[PDB]
Amino acid sequence: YHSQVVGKIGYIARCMQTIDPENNLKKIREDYQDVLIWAEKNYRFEEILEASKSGKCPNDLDALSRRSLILLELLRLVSSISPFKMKLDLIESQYEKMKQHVNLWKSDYHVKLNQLNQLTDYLKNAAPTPKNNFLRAMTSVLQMQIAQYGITEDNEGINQLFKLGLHLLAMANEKIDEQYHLFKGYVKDQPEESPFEGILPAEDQKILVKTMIDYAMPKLSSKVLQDKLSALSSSDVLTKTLLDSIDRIV
Amino acid sequence: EQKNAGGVGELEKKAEAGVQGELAEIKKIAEKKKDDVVKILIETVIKPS
Amino acid sequence: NTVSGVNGPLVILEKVKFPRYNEIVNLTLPDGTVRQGQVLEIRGDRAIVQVFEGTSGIDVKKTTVEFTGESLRIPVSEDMLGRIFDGSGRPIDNGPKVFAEDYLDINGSPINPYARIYPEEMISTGVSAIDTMNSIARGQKIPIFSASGLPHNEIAAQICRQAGLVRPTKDVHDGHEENFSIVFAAMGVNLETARFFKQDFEENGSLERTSLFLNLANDPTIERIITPRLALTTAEYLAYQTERHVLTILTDMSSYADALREVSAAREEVPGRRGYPGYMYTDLSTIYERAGRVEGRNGSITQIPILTMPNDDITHPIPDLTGYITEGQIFVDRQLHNKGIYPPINVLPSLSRLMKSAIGEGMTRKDHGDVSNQLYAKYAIGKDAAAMKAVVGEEALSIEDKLSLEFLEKFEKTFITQGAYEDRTVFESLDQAWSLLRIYPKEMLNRISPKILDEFY
Amino acid sequence: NTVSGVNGPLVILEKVKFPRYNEIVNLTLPDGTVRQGQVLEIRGDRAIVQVFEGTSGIDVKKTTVEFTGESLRIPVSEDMLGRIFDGSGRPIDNGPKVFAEDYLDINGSPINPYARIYPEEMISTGVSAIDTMNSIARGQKIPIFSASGLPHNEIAAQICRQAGLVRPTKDVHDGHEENFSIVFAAMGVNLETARFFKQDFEENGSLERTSLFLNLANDPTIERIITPRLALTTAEYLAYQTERHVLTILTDMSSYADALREVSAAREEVPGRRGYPGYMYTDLSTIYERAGRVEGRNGSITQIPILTMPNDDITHPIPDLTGYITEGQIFVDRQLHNKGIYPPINVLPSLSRLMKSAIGEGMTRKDHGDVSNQLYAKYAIGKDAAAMKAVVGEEALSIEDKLSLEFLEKFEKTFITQGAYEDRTVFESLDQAWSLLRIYPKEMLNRISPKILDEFY
Amino acid sequence: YGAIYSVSGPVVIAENMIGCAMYELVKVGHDNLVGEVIRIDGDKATIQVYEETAGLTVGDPVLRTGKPLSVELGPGLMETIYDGIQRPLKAIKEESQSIYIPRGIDTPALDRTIKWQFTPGKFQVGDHISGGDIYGSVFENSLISSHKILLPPRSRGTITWIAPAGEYTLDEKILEVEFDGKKSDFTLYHTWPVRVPRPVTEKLSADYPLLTGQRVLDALFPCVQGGTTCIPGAFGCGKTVISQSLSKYSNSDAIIYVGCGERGNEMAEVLMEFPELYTEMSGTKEPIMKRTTLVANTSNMPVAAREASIYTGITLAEYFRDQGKNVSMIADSSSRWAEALREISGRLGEMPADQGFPAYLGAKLASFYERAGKAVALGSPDRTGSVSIVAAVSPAGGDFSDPVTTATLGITQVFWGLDKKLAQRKHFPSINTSVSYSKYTNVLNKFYDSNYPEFPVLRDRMKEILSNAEELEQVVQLVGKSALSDSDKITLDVATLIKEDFLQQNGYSTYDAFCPIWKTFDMMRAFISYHDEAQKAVANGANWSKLADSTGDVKHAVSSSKFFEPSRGEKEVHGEFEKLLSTMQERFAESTD
Amino acid sequence: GNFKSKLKKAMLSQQITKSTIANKMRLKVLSAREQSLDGIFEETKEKLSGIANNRDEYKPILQSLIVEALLKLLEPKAIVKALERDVDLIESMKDDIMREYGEKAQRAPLEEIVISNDYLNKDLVSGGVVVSNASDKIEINNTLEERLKLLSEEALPAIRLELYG
Repeated sequence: YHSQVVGKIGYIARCMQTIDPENNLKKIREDYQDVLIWAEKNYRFEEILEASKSGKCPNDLDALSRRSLILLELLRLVSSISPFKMKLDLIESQYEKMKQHVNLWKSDYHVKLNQLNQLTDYLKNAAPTPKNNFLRAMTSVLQMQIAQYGITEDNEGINQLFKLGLHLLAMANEKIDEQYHLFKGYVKDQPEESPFEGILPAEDQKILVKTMIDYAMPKLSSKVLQDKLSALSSSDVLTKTLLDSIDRIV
Repeated sequence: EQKNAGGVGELEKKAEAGVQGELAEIKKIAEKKKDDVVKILIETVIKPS
Repeated sequence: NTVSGVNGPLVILEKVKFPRYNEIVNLTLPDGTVRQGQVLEIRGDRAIVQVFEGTSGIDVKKTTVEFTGESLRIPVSEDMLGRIFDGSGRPIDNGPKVFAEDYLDINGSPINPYARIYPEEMISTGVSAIDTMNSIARGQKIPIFSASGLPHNEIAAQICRQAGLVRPTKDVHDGHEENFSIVFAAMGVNLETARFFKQDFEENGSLERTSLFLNLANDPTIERIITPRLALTTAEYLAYQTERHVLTILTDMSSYADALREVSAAREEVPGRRGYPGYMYTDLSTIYERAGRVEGRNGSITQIPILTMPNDDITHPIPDLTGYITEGQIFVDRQLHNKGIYPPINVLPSLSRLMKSAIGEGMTRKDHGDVSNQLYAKYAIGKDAAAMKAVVGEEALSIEDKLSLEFLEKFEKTFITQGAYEDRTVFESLDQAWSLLRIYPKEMLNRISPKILDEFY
Repeated sequence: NTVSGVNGPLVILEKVKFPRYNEIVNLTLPDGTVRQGQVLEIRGDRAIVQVFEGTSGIDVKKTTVEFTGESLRIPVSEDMLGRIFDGSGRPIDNGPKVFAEDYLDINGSPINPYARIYPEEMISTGVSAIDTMNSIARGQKIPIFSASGLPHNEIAAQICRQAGLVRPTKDVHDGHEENFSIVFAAMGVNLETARFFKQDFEENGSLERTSLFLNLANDPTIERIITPRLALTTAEYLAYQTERHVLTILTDMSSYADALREVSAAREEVPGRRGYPGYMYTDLSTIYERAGRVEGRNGSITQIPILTMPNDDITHPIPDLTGYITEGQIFVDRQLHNKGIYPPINVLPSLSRLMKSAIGEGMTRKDHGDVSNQLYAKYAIGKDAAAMKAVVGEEALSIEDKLSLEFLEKFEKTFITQGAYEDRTVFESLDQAWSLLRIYPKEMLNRISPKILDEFY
Repeated sequence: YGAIYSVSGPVVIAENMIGCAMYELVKVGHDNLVGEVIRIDGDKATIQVYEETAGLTVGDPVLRTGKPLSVELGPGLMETIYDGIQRPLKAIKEESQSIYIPRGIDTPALDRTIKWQFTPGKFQVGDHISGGDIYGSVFENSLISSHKILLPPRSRGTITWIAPAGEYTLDEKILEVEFDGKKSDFTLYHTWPVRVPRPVTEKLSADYPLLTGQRVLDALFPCVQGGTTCIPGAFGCGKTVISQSLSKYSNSDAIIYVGCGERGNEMAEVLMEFPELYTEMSGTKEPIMKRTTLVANTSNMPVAAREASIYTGITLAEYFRDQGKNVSMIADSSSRWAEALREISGRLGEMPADQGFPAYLGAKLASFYERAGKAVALGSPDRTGSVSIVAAVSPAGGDFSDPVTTATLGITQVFWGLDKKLAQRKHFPSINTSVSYSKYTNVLNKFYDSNYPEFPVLRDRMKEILSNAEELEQVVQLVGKSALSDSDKITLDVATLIKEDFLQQNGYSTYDAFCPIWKTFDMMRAFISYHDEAQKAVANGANWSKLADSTGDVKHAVSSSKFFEPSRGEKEVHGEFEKLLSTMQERFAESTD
Repeated sequence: GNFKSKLKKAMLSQQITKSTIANKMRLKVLSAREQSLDGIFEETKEKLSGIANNRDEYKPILQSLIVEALLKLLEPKAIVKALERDVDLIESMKDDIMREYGEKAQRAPLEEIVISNDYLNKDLVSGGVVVSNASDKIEINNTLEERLKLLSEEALPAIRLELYG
């Protein structure tokens, strides 16, 4: 009883101190001053348990579990958007929007961050492959768009990138034609020319263009088409004109 | 729908202000006769029964 | 201080004979958890008591014993509404205490207040078919008979949640001129059903007028069987001391019957036929003895027990013993609930033996008695016309079987069909039944007066 | 040491608990005759032992006891096949002894020869309807259920001889990949049926490779239940040691359950449901525990229990308790034997949940399990149309009732019609069963796939 | 200390036992057999052993270890099959030479030779800890790495010693916690009582649906992850195929399979069938065995392991739910556990009150259903967890008058039907529309409104048509076929295709590995649109043979649409559902005109 | 048809929030009454500690409490556990406790008072003594904190009717 409240207050103070290490978010730390005040002072655990058992401190497991779930969702959303950095006012607006929500554990915002963290968690331990590279680029663009747009505003690119990442993650290891066709179809329907400059490495765009040129190269039979396909596979950008020129040449 | 978006959070301020006058009259009557129940509790605790 | 042994749910401890019967005892174990219980029997340096929390995990020569010195009683007060409690009179919200002002016994009758007045002044609880055709009043009891084919716990939670909203519309009609309260008792329910019923009752705005008693299915049978005694004593103390109409809902009777059948596994008493005990009439009579009109009737203590049959057989004494003491019975059909109607109650087998005494002038409708008989005759003629319509066919069906068949299908989805968060009174149910009965001609309507039939067609 | 008391057929001796539980004891009476017994239950300063040789001759204080110091174990060897033994392991002609070379327990718990593998080798019993609808593999404990008023022992011995006679044709089909062994256990059987089963086993060519255990109704109840553990231990030791498919027949199970029910009527034990002992499931589970494929993928012990219905109902404690532990069932019908169908076996209430695992490509057909689903629905529809045609009349039947009534009479007199010594293969039973199904069109069968049904239709 | 007072059957009594609890385990006799004292009477305690004793004498020494009997909680549970008492049958199969529970041998539930990669969390030296807090993590398999090593419940203190990341065994210390003085050392394995349930912070509402793969089961009642559901049995009608196909067809993060009273062949076939089969999560190297926990308890074994198998499975499901993952618990059957409790009560000598069963079997059976459910995970991290309680009921007496089904029917919240006549006709898994109930449909309708599912609207009309089809078939078979309307014939014709497409499963359909919610919800829209189009066409003026001949290929395509997969056209909807909506207007317009 | 359902949803949400505030007000009032009772019990325990701190005036009250525990134990030999400063007062007043116990009960006086080696402190109880049976069969806590806590359940109705009547 009191040990779960003391451990939840210590984990809430550790999550609050790990959320903002610069002290620039007075709105997020202002609401947790009653729990962070007892954690910011050097005191014993028996004094916090005796103070919580005597009605002199916060002892609500439901309110501490809801505030610890909202702070764990904000810290998980801020930690899941690495290596990109979110805005200072966007964290306070997302914390204020998540604090005013009726159910944060039953909405799609927690499942979107759970699937976004599960995509990078599954892609980190996995070996380097084409579906892991396309899912890594889609997770990087979904992390940049998710960090730029927050989790309080709907977007078709986040739902389409999350649905394409879940569909690519649900596929087996013998479906490279559907992953290459889904990555080429999703990359061809994008409004931007190339969503990899400044967010992805330089070798990843040449590895993806070399993977698409190597995938479309086995269907050709002429020397001019193999020379143009082999000459177009030395670009460090994944543009739609290279995919349209590769599809028109094949 | 705008009225059902600003009322969340105001139920505690509207519920705390509604019982503000009851806590002063209950605290005054509870603090007035504290010695009459503490003396009876100490007298009943100090006697065998 | 010296536990002899444990056999089943009852623990056999060795203590002195100074403690009385039904006295509270505190068992201190060496693990660090203190559990309270009630002494089931006292003898010459030997007794068997049932622990409220757990039945195993205590030492035989290392635990400690202590007597509180007070009998088993729950404090009754007017601040019991708006909070969640347990089956032993302990709040689970982690907030303030009970703070009661009177000592009321829970294992027996304190004064046994039962007035000798007839049943009258009927009030509705949110059921159109239940309050219309077999509407009971203060003093009379009507049980609900269900089976293992419908949400009887959700029907009891919807019936308890539907109460309290008919008091404002019924107050203008001279049906309720006092404070109304509800008694909610849960035995053998889950946390999802109790949290869904508490959130559903709190969403409608009826949590501040009813009491919440949640009993888990992992507790002793003494707390589950003693859980309705606190609700009956709270409803009798609130109805007698406050002069207000309180309705008591006890669900489920199958968990209390299984808990009573599981008891007596180490005593001289043996169970009767069908595996149940032979003293179920005294157990149901003990719960029925703390409900009804008190001496000096200003309020009412209504008892609406919900019983769910686990096998749907008529060879058990649970529905016959419960229905024999009451006056009337309500049945639920699985075919009506399978279609999508809520609640799927049937008015064909259900009948009220004290329906004319509960209705009168000034607290009920005048044509509600003839409208229920005309709706029951139209429902029986619609069932006979619907059964004969399949054998006779579509091109050879009679006009009376098609007109009654349309009134049965329209009345089954209109009168019995209600909302989960909507409260329909008996006046709106009579006006809704008048629209379904308006399709028949005036010559084919002879179960009402001509003035009431001409005024309300 | 000394006889303390006697209650019924069991003798309770008073002595120190020097010997272990289940160990053989030596009782000496003052008449010039010695007897041996085993302690069925151990207690403090007392022991309950059952004498194998008779039940008369006990003394109050003129007898002596001696502890052997060894537990009850039966010596099993590879040369015990081709000898006559008793329920306690002694001959009745003074010829061949035990000749054991290994030590085995009487319960089979210390060995555990059941490897992690399901039954794959389908063993054909020589019946197209038995192996077709409820065909089991090697290691399945599915017994044959019977009823009173019919010769189930002649059908069980005819199916046992038909399995061994059908095993040579099934050996080339990959149905059996080892030798064939027979285990004959008698418990409450007549001498004419035991001599007829021994004459059928000698006529089948398994007299020199099987073990014969004789147990009559006048012997002790501990010897009849002790004989099936020794027969299952010898069949499990031979099937595990030699890698041969051994078939054990345990008849009758009603005498073994009646011995366990009679053993509980001489002590202080709480009885279960239907006036039977509560520990009959643990004793019945030990006999069914010795069953399954041996470790190595080359041997397995098959048990076929013969249970006769005393009340003609499957809701009894003995048939329901033994049938609940076993998988599947095969019930005989007295109307089939009275009509002239030999052997009479019903297919409506007999269904096995492991027929798909025992079946397989290369030793059977693919549509054999698919045809049984349509044949079961056609057999139930033929019984429903036959009962509706006799009950209501010939003016209330439908178009499917005539084809189902003709298919039930043709299938009941065509598939179940055969001799007592003619082998029936699975391909001939599927070809003869597929011809009886062609009585209706292709738009009335839905218990099979259209691809596999169109290839064999 | 203690002496053997009496030994009868698989239970041994020991007298001269003072100071022992009602859950402490001790060794009986000189063979060192595993056992636990469940009950006690005076100075003699009744201890049920998990092995069949046949060579133990009265008067042997019985020494209690001084702690309760439970199972170990740590890494290494997946990819292995154990017994009901937490005993590894894999090491006992090669070492003891027996695949079943041995006698006189002892084996730990967690091997001390297997090593795993342990990594510490964000905690440091000086931070407070509580029961169920996330102290570290260990990679148990190659598919899921959410097996976080947590502390035991009812503990608290500060982290004095913190181990670094690396590879270590289960016997090596990695953390130490002491609140008031040096309490004890911590390791990878944790001790917890099997009879005591795992505590939680708070309960949560059941609003997450779980698809087991059965279209008739999910179509008849809404299955959710965190609810209670029962399965009716008939002493074998294909219930093991629904449990094995439901466990293999499930796509949960955890799998809890515990056999209570099985014969043993279905546990070996289900254990051997798990490595050859593939899962829907892209697993490899035994993905079906590494993703589920195997508990094998047979009827030939002792009743102590069969009674403690449900407690070990509920404790493993409570540990998996406390870990932060949703697990599905599959148990079959409860009639063998109730028969084992009645055998322990009849063998011990307790007077029963359930017509042959024990009086305490109802509270123990009802208390097991309250432990499962969805709620918040215990510990300072506050993770999300869930536990689905799926326990199949078996016959222990009459058809519905049994005490296990009667006592289990009250505590459950979801109930499914079972046709006795249709079960023998080779039509399993069958359900009854008249005998069924569910309380999570109202809470599931709110999330279904956000997901835009039409499953309950077609399920209510399918339950009404299936309810009217039994009355029309019974009235037609009883009264005789001489006259009838086209509405009853169209309702029976729609109920025949709906019962053929939804009732026929486990050997009657080509695609049964995965069942999406959009395919099941869109599949009933064709039958409900065909029945409503036939009833609307017959109501507006039309012949029955003109409408039945007007349908044509739509009835055969709607009945044969269950064999096709939903991977055609789109990723969740097939092309037959989109083409059937356009062809239904032409067939309804051509049938009416 | 959609706008009516949206208006019904908002009308349900406002009725949920009004019931939430209507429960929060009574929760605050119950928290205030529980705080007043929790202050009155702390004042009664604070007066009980200072009243228990004087052995000269607490000697006849401890003798009457020991006679009240001896009137409920009904044993001639019991172990009395008390504080370090209360064992010397009971040891010099055991004959007065036996003579006073003999004049208030029909049974004979106690043979001897067993002075236990367990000395209670002020951080666990507010005074008094613990009288238990010598055969290990029952335990009766006769302390000031246990007597005030057990007496508070029966004195709570007069305090509730006198304070919040």
